[PDB]
Amino acid sequence: MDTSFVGLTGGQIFNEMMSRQNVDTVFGYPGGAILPVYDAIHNSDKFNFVLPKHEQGAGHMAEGYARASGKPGVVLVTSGPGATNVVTPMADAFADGIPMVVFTGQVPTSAIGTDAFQEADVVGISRSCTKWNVMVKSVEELPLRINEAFEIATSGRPGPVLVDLPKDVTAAILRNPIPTKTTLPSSRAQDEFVMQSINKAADLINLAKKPVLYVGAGILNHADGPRLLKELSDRAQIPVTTTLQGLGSFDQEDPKSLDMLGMHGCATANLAVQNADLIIAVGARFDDRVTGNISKFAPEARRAAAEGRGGIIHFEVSPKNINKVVQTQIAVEGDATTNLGKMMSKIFPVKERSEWFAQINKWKKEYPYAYMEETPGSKIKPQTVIKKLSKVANDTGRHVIVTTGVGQHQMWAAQHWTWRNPHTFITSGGLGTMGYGLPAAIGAQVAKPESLVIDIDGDASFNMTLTELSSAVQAGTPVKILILNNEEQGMVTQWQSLFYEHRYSHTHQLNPDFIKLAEAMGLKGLRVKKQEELDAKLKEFVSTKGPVLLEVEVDKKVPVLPMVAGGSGLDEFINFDPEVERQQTELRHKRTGGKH
Amino acid sequence: DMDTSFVGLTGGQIFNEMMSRQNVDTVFGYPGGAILPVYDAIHNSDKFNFVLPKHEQGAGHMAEGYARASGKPGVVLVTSGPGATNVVTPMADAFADGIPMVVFTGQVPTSAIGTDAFQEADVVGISRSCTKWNVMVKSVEELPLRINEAFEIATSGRPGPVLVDLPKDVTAAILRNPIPTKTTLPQDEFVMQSINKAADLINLAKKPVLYVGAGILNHADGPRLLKELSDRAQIPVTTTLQGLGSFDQEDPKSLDMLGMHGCATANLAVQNADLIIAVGARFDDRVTGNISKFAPEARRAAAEGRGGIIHFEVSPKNINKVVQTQIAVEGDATTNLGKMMSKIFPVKERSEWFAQINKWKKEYPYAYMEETPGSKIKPQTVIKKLSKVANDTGRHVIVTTGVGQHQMWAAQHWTWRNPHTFITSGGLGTMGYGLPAAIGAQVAKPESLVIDIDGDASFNMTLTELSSAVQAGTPVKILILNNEEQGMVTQWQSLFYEHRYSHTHQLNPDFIKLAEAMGLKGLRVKKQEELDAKLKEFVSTKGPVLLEVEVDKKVPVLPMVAGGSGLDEFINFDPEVERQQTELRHKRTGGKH
Ligand SMILES: Cc1cc2nc3c(=O)[nH]c(=O)nc-3n(C[C@H](O)[C@H](O)[C@H](O)COP(=O)(O)OP(=O)(O)OC[C@H]3O[C@@H](n4cnc5c(N)ncnc54)[C@H](O)[C@@H]3O)c2cc1C
Ligand SMILES: Cc1cc2nc3c(=O)[nH]c(=O)nc-3n(C[C@H](O)[C@H](O)[C@H](O)COP(=O)(O)OP(=O)(O)OC[C@H]3O[C@@H](n4cnc5c(N)ncnc54)[C@H](O)[C@@H]3O)c2cc1C
Ligand SMILES: COC(=O)c1ccccc1S(=O)(=O)NC(=O)Nc1nc(C)cc(C)n1
Ligand SMILES: COC(=O)c1ccccc1S(=O)(=O)NC(=O)Nc1nc(C)cc(C)n1
Ligand SMILES: CCCOP(=O)(O)OP(=O)(O)O
Ligand SMILES: [K+]
Ligand SMILES: [K+]
Ligand SMILES: [Mg+2]
Ligand SMILES: [Mg+2]
Repeated sequence: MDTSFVGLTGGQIFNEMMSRQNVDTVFGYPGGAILPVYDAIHNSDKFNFVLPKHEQGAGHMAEGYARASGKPGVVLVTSGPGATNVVTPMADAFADGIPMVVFTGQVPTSAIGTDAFQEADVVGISRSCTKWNVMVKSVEELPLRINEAFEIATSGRPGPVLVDLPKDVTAAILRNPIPTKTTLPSSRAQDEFVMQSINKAADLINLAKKPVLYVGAGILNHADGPRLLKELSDRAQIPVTTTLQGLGSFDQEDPKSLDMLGMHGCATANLAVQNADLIIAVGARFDDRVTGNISKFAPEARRAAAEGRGGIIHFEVSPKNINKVVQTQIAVEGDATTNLGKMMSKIFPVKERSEWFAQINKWKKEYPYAYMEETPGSKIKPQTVIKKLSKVANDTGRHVIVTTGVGQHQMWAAQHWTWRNPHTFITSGGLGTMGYGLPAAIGAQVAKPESLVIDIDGDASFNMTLTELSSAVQAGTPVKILILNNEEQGMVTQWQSLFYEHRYSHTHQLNPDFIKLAEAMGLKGLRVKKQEELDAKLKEFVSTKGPVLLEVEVDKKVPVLPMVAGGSGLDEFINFDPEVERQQTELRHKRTGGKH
Repeated sequence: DMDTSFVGLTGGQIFNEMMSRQNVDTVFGYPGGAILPVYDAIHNSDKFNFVLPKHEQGAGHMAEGYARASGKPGVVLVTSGPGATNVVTPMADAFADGIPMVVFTGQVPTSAIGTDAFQEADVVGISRSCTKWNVMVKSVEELPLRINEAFEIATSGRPGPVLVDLPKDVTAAILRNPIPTKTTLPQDEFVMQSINKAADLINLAKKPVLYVGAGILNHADGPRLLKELSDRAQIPVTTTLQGLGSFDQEDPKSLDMLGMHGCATANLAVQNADLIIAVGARFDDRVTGNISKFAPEARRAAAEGRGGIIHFEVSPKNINKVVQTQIAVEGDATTNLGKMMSKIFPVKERSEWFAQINKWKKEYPYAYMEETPGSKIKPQTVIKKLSKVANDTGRHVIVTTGVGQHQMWAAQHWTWRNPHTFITSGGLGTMGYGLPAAIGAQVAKPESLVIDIDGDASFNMTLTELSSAVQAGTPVKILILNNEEQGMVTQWQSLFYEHRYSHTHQLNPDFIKLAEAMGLKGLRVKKQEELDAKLKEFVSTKGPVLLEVEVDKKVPVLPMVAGGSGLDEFINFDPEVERQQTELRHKRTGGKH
């Protein structure tokens, strides 16, 4: 038994457990139900507290913080609307496997189930969007629940967890000693089984003639992931493609880089995947934005599997994602990085793959990320902004972190930025939450105070959570907000152009003056609309001390390409064509009655 | 038998038709991938108007505002995933306050459900505890049916929110086969017995009190029949926060609002009443105070079989849920009041009762520290002044609010006289409700003067909707009582946590520059001398306008009943005590506050 907490309130015990869980930052917003805990963390030296203007912001900040630091993001909000306001961030963290512990205040246990003031069944509401949740029934179990929450959030596939805290529990004084284990954080047959699958994976890899590494976020859940990935890639001469969430795990400057695959992935990455005899999936879940039409996915690997000379190998940590989308030949369970390390010595060094590399190189010259570049008098092109910013940012020599909103700017940031470092791309992929950009950048900056943190946002996405601009000033986070303003919900207008004969239904919102907004919010505001001024503005943007927002007026109705949609296979993509763009433009003006 | 007027139409087009059949004139929403088939079908629709916010939460609260002001259900149309999760707060809010709302959420194709698909969420599971009912349309054939069930459920019994999940493949699907025409178109003695006994118990009451809530506002004749009964039987009327506007506060029988921050007279009358006639109210914990101390005299009158509590409630689940009642009249309150009217004996006077009540009103008025030469503007003063200035316009006035002290002061110091003119978040108490609700109300009543009395912290929650007001053409008047703090929380911290202000002070943006950046006029007032002129220019402005009034900080809302206190054990205002508290606050915060 442990009696060291006897005499303390639940709130004080909460405060105490934070330092035991190595928590240095908490994102939250005060409220009645959670007051006992706030009174306990008042002036606390155990951690920095970050206050947003809206709980959703606290949630996204916590995600960005977790994505940038590798530590779970901690949220502390009140009951009722406080808790319902964090459902989106939880669903978002759940989709992208982000470690987060959400503490929600709750009405007194005696008022639960009486439709009490600011009462919500948060445990019920968040059941499907948390790896686990619970309502603390007594102060005696507060330490146990906190410890279980942190452990569950950061293990297996990371994810969000919620802990409901009744006000009478946090205000209550602990009058009983409690088990020592509940107050302290944290099979040979199985090991042999994993080692057996590792040997099978090695044998299969040593047999491959056209292998491809399909890499995702999982490789970033271990400090040595990128390093071991590169070792394997070099040792067996295997080209590497990453998902949107795997960007930064592999140096794109390396000859063996295939760039991103998927719906809007590089044509070369998609073609390599469709023609590979062996796909080595590492920390990726084969989501529907990556596979294209599943029945058309990886035909050559499927053919090789039927002939027992290839197929798909999957390094997955969660049983839920093993053989959930496609049949795999070998599943290596557990942490990918760890398993890559164990397999390495069994992989035969390869001298070269001239044919495979030659084929891949022909595709690279044939299918670059082409787009309609600037022309005299034309508006600035969004893709051009990303390419230029990437260069300017990288040249500073500083550690760079990029967050984004959801939409075309997001895809263009993914395609045209040159990814080289682990944990430098923080974006909402699974749930695709517009508004993620700003708050995520604020959280990321708190995690890495010395990094140059850039939010490449869209105008519609930015509007969702622009109130957090004042939070950036109050928090002292010198974030660089970039708004690629096309005065439209681009992602949606693109789909409307393609599948709904150019009928833009409610996808054009009236924007506020972003520069005046920035100034009203307390930061520097910059705007650029002329090609000749882009370079200077990007320069000023990056070198400005303090938070700053830069709006770039960009061309409208520009589609993201290449694109694989509907029943198309990864190799049946739409490619950029200047002539077609011009024809589609004319067709658009007619159909919209000249409105767009 | 079978109907074919929809055959050949996509689910989206059917949705468009159903809005017309349901007499929907306004839809609030935000487009997204999964819901595109529907947005395509309503593209340039003349069946109704569309209002676009910057965030789905805005659409939700706008729809609530619309519903509260119009009496019609608020219709929401959003996409799957984040679109759906972003409307959970508004649904929980509507669920708490019984607001009719039909939320349509796009969903990924039925062939993608259960595969952790792009932007997929278990919306039906998430919103279960926040909706009276929800469902996922499995085929286009059942779309007309599900829509009709949704609107019916949302507008029946106690109004509330409902959600209809729409898979993209279902809304894109074309109706091939005809569907039942029925699915395409939109004891009794116990009640009468209760009405009779209720009438008798009332005719026997010596110190009756009408405890009125939002229920009376759910019927067009509610306020009228309430007045009739009040006059006929000469019964004093007190209303909850959600009942404000259902009774003319200019009438001598008005006891004003009761509860945690209700008028002392109202609370005293309730504690001394021998009979409490609860009409469309649910005895929430913000009204009853310490439950065991609630209505002590009514309980005694009940033990002596000469009084007690009569409850006109439409929801059986809310009867005898908080306190045991003697008589329960199930069904619509307004309807049952009309049936009981004749059985009520016309009382000519209640001298003794009204005498006691009148001396309480003279001894316990909404007192507060008024302005002094050189001091800051007082919050309560702004409300009283604006109340008159707004009234003198002669226009129909609708008031919305955020959550906190400004909300309570607005409730207390405004003179309520018209039904459906006070739109505030009470059950869930959602900060940020003010602006989007106002915008929604303005849409419901284009000719009305809509004023949002907000708090600085509350305003910050959803201020992005300012640009939405401009795009929607809603000339809302936004008033911000800026005390640069989370007033209601700092009050509790001052009272229960020895002035330890833990993270209750957020850094505010420049509200005037913000308003201008958003496309509307911005005004600011700091001096007492400019208040009157500013308030006049404020309500006189043609388009949407924002007015920030710098008010005094750390000002407590009184009277107050909290903790284990009874409605009669309230904390009354005292000028000397406020000065002593100010000195204590300074010494404890090192002069910071
Ligand atoms: C507009 C839009 C367009 C998009 N277009 C694309 C596109 O074209 N291409 C694309 O790639 N994505 C795209 N996405 C993102 C996409 O939805 C998915 O979020 C992303 O592809 C998922 O990548 P992931 O599988 O690598 O990561 P996750 O979804 O996080 O999945 C990681 C997988 O790794 C496993 N794993 C986790 N940790 C470990 C560990 N330690 N050891 C071993 N295994 C582990 C997990 O449990 C899981 O199965 C788009 C999103 C949006 C919003
Ligand atoms: C900061 C803050 C402070 C607050 N302070 C106070 C305070 O001091 N005093 C106070 O009064 N409130 C206060 N509240 C509001 C409070 O939480 C409750 O929302 C409000 O008191 C509920 O009033 P109501 O019962 O009238 O309406 P509802 O909560 O909507 O309940 C209505 C009841 O009427 C029934 N009914 C509905 N329609 C009909 C019909 N057609 N026929 C018959 N019955 C029907 C319902 O089903 C239900 O039981 C506060 C809220 C906040 C945010
Ligand atoms: C949050 O409500 C409950 O938890 C809650 C719910 C039902 C009963 C009792 C409580 S309570 O008595 O434990 N706490 C409060 O009532 N708190 C509170 N109330 C107001 C009006 C403003 C602020 C800041 N805090
Ligand atoms: C919303 O997703 C699904 O419903 C969804 C989910 C899984 C599979 C298929 C779909 S889909 O093929 O029926 N629709 C889309 O994929 N839509 C879409 N995708 C993007 C990237 C941007 C926009 C605007 N719409
Ligand atoms: C519970 C919220 C408080 O903050 P806000 O600034 O909105 O209002 P007030 O300060 O009037 O209580
Ligand atoms: K790239
Ligand atoms: K009043
Ligand atoms: Mg845009
Ligand atoms: Mg305030």
